[PDB]
Amino acid sequence: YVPLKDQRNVSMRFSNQGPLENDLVVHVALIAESQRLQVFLNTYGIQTQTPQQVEPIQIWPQQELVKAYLQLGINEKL
Amino acid sequence: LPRASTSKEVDASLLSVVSFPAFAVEDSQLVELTKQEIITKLQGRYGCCRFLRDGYKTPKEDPNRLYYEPAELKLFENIECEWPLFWTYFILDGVFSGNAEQVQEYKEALEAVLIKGKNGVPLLPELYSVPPDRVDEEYQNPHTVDRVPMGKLPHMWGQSLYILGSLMAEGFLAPGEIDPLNRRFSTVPKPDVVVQVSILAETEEIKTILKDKGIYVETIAEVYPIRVQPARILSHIYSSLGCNN
Repeated sequence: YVPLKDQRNVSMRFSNQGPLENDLVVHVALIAESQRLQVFLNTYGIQTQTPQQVEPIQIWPQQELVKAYLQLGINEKL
Repeated sequence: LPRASTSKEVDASLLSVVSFPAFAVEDSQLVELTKQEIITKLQGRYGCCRFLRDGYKTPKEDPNRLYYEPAELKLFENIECEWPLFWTYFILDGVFSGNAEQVQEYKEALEAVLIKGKNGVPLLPELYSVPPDRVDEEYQNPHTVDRVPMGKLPHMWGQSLYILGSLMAEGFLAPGEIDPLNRRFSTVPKPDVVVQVSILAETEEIKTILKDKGIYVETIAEVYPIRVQPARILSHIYSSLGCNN
């Protein structure tokens, strides 16, 4: 239980902007697929990056996290 | 590019421009040409020289005197000492893009010229000096007489670059992390660009004349949202950037 004056920076209950406020800013990342598509977009001023230029980072589908979560919580005795 | 300056036929310092720091060069054929030229002209036995006819740290010249007298006939020929900095440049240059065997060759070449000091750690000498006695033989047999270390050797620049190159070669760190700006792709050709040109008439008479021959344009009027003015106004506008009182 928290008072009405304390509900400012709690986790999973209220946002940092206050209870009666909604002004969240979300981030987006632009990533292309192929060199032809990215150069075609750049010809029109659109900026996008090929997947081969983000080598330190990796992009994986949703099933990888599903199988990783499935791996967790295994016990042999029971 | 081929010559460092109008008085110097070649300088070894052009390697830094055309290697790891500040890639600013195109037409890689010239890169290969200058690399081959520096290899064939400035390579020595235990190092390489900065440029032809330098007298720095020589058994002649009366080192306590400056402002060289114009008498460098043969007193500074083929006795240029050495500089392993440009040698330790080559290992980084090779390991940078795609070269591996040259990296091994340069590493094995430079491991022979190292000096072990306190605690048994690598140390890079500044230069090796020709002995003051064996000078006549070198004039007839260049790059044959052994040399001796001389001068200061807490060379932080060379040691730092060498240890950075060794860490790079060990594979712990990727080449794309040192330069997040991606300066490694300066040799990628650009096909072509398309230029857009707009035509406008100053007065109604000019527009009528252009339309007479079949050319359709517009005057300075009718495009009120946009404006046109000479570039001297633009320069006078630029004359106010970064002004502090």
